[PDB]
Amino acid sequence: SGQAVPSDVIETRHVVNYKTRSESTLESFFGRSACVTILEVENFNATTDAD
Amino acid sequence: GYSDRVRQITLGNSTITTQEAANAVVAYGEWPSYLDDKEANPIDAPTEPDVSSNRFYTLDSVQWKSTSRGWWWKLPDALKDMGMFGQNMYYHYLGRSGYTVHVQCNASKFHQGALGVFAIPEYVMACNT
Ligand SMILES: [Ca+2]
Ligand SMILES: [Ca+2]
Ligand code: NA
Repeated sequence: SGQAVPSDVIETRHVVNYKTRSESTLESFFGRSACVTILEVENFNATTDAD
Repeated sequence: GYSDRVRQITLGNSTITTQEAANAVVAYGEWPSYLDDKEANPIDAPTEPDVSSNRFYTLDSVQWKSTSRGWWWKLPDALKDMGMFGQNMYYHYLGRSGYTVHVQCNASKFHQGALGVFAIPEYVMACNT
């Protein structure tokens, strides 16, 4: 892939970057309970095979 | 010899004198300064126009009458058409600035009146509908 960064092609000031990629680690990306299905069940006096 | 009433301010090619001042305010006790590397955001090398733009610009005067209710300006809006400051402002997406504001109103020892002069951060005003 292309590798160049801004300092390679413009005049840049110094900027200290304190920001982190914490929320895009795999654990962070997947760290959610997600609904994967909805099941149905009932309780009544069933008199047919279907019921 | 030196006095709270007598002051000179020089910025760039411009100087103000006053002989009837009342000290000076430094808002929130903090003098303006350039943006430190540890607080910076855009990464391009900034333009710092220095004396071309950091100088006294005098606005059109207004008239105080017994019936006047007051005046407002916004900043940097009030200076948007002022020399090289205006040019640097409009040629760039981003800008920051501090200010020395000098409000001038002389009269005589027989006149009376008092003006409140306020610098208000984020001076959001009501609409008229
Ligand atoms: Ca460079
Ligand atoms: Ca410069
Ligand atoms: Na860093």
